[PDB]
Amino acid sequence: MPKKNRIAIYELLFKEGVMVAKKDVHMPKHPELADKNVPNLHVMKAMQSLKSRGYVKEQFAWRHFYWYLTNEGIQYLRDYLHLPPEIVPATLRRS
Amino acid sequence: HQQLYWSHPRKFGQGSRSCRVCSNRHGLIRKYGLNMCRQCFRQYAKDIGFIKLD
Amino acid sequence: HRIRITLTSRNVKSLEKVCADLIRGAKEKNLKVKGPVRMPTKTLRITTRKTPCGEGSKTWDRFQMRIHKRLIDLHSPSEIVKQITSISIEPGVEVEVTIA
Amino acid sequence: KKRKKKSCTTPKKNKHKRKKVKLAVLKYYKVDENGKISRLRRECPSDECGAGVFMASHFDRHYCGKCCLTYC
Amino acid sequence: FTYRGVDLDQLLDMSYEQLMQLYSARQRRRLNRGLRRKQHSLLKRLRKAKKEAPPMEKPEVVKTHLRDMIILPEMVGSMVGVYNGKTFNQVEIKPEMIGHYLGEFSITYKPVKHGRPGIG
Amino acid sequence: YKIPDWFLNRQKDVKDGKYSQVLANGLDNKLREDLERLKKIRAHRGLRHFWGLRVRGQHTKTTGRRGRT
Amino acid sequence: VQISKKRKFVADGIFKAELNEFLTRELAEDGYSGVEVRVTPTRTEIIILATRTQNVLGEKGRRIRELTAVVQKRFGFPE
RNA sequence: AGCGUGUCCUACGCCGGCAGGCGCGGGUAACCCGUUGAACCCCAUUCGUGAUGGGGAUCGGGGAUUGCAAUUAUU
RNA sequence: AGGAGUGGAGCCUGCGGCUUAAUUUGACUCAACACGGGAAACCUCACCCGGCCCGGACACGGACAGGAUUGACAGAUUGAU
Ligand SMILES: [Zn+2]
Ligand SMILES: [Zn+2]
Repeated sequence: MPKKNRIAIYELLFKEGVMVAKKDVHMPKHPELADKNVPNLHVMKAMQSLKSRGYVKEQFAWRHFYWYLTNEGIQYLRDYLHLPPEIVPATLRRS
Repeated sequence: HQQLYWSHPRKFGQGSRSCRVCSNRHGLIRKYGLNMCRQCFRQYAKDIGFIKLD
Repeated sequence: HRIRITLTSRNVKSLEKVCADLIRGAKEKNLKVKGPVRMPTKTLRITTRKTPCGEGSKTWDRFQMRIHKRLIDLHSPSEIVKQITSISIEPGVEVEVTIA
Repeated sequence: KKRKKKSCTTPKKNKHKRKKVKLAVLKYYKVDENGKISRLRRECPSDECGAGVFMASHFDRHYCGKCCLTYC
Repeated sequence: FTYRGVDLDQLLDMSYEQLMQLYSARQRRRLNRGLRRKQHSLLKRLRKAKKEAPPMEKPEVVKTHLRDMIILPEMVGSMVGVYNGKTFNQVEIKPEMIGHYLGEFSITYKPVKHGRPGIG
Repeated sequence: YKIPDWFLNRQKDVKDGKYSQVLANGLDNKLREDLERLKKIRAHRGLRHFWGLRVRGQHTKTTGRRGRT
Repeated sequence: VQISKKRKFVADGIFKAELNEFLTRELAEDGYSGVEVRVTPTRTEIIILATRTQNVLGEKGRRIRELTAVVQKRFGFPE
């Protein structure tokens, strides 16, 4: 998994608090990650890794994975991407 | 290997269609574009809007 | 100038209530209307084997869905058109408007 | 059916182990005591990796690993 | 030998896009659709083994999985091992075979000799 | 006499490629050659004709049990 | 270029069947009891009936703001 | 005739014996195929009790389509 | 009381058997046998003969940026670019 692909996947999940994928390992491009050439397999196997550490919670239904960031995920991706502490996911900014 | 990993054609036949719920390849209902298998349609028929009248 | 309103539903009671409300409102204002014409009912049929394994006495489920259609014609400006439709809202009814 | 365990094949295939070459950067540049350098490897005229990527000095061809371009 | 009144001497000189008037409909249609990379790679291998052989001696076997291959006149004289599913069987191209497929000449099943009837 | 070519019983012959209608004594003299071609050139269908089994890819499990003892 | 009405009335029930299944596996331990879809031309509303209303939106409403963003990605709604 | 399907269902014109091919058109359908010119039925002809022109199995040559691939014959 | 029949023939399709490298498998009176939407060229596919890939998360230990690893032209080899 190229480091550019890994960074692209991680900093897209950060803007929201959610991620969606289809259980299709032969799909050549993830629709949310077009023009970056990130396959659908890489997203699946990256969210598999982030779940095992406890930073995200998943839900599966009808060929679809729905992942959510946990409080330990914002704390962990803020140091991985060296983001300013003045960055918060779109889920955390309303109401 | 990249040339030949998923390189058999999958344009037609049962090996190119599957259930939209359970991904099974046997007993699929293509009519109206249901795309649900024989046994998953009996489970969600009322939710879709099908009624047993006669 | 001609305004065609197409209604389509699966519950004929609700659909007829909506159509009657629209016709009555158009009569209430100063409009000329062409009455509700009923297109033939659409009957969709799925027949399935009841069993999941092909063992028993070969019984079949007969499933079906029914779609009801209407058409209404008006001769009025769109400003006048877009009040009565917004008043009456009902679930399951697919209201469509076409200007000539 | 019933499992029948036939594992016999022409022995066993061996996966290619790469060779650990130490300081491969040395052989690309020849440095004397006067400071001037000589480039011992012929270089590929391309855009993806030009200006820094050397080709393969084989016995009959020159070959760029990244470009897969071969001059005979 | 001759095919439709045309012998091998000119058959080897007949243009590939011109053989389609001597074959039957099926093989004319296949030649019209086109030969692919696996077919060309097998033709090239059969050519090499034919040229790199003693003149008065048969060539070396070129084994292939391609049972659906038209037997062209350029194949005449080749020594070909056709895969039947388990083992490669040796098949030599005789002239009168210039029409059929390859897999026809390597049977994929054992002829049945029946034994003692059992339960039924 | 202006009879179209698609009307005969051997149209594009294998050995000479001529459109001819074969008749009573010749019609059976050009079938044995057809089978001998595929028996000498060991085609699958020529071996089927040789063993006496069926030719056009049929189901021999149930039908065809005449001649066989 | 639009779709036939035979296929449109069907596709509106396949969409509502999967949404109920997704919400069933998500909010069951919070009293999930049904969903209702109101297709307003400007804004598609989805009403979720449940017992524990506090465990559906959650503190600061940080949970129903996650659902409304994970649903539109799945079903291709505009933002 | 009636029940049904259709973004693959197809009208119209030209070359073909045909299976079938080329150019324009319509239809997301009580709008187009389609006023769905269906088959038995019905009216004239030939045949004339016979393994017969009944009945079509089996097999040999050609031709055309679907498909990446039809040889253990796809149709 | 009767009508059309099936059981006889040719063939199409399922079950045993017998073969086979494999001829994948469930179901055996009514309550198995044109049933598993089961009309399988490839896929389907489980079965047979071979050959690539890991798509083995995560935790710990080792080695390693004086490089952990990654992919690749040509000759050979291979059914195969
Ligand atoms: Zn299913
Ligand atoms: Zn280069």
